[PDB]
Amino acid sequence: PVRFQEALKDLEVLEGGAATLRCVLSSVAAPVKWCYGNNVLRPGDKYSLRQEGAMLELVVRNLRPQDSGRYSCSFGDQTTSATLTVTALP
Repeated sequence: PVRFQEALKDLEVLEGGAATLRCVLSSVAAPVKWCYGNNVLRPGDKYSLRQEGAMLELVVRNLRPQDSGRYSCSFGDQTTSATLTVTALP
């Protein structure tokens, strides 16, 4: 049964950049679901959902302070979660 072998990590990123949230599955499986709080994310201009084998990646583009908070990744019954902190640009 597929598990998150490597959990999501808490990150701190500057405003305006791109945040890359990464985790790893115990085998190559799909599809995974990404969430911000309890909201399931849709691939679009804001979020890019990427997969490279067992490596999973969420790109949060055009980072604003409102994009900060808890993100999660889920597959079947398994979940992993971390927080994104956004730091204001000088």
